Amino acid sequence: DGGFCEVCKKLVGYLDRNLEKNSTKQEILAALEKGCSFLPDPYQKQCDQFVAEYEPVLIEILVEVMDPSFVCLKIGACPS
Ligand SMILES: [Mg+2]
Ligand SMILES: [Mg+2]
Ligand SMILES: [Mg+2]
Repeated sequence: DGGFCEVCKKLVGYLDRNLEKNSTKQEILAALEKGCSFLPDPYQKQCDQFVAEYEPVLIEILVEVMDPSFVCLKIGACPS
């Protein structure tokens, strides 16, 4: 239903900017645990929920691609 689309693009964007493209799954899991704290406060709890719900698919995809619009489309967070 796209309810996490905007927060997905913001948190994957944080990672896209701040993680190397070469990153290990362990490196991405650690970044996912910290990423929501870097978003504006109104997104904080939504981002925590998003990351907990999508963590498995996020780790699988982010080792291959970190573009926010693509990642969020591919995992279903942004249905377009
Ligand atoms: Mg739901
Ligand atoms: Mg802040
Ligand atoms: Mg705070």
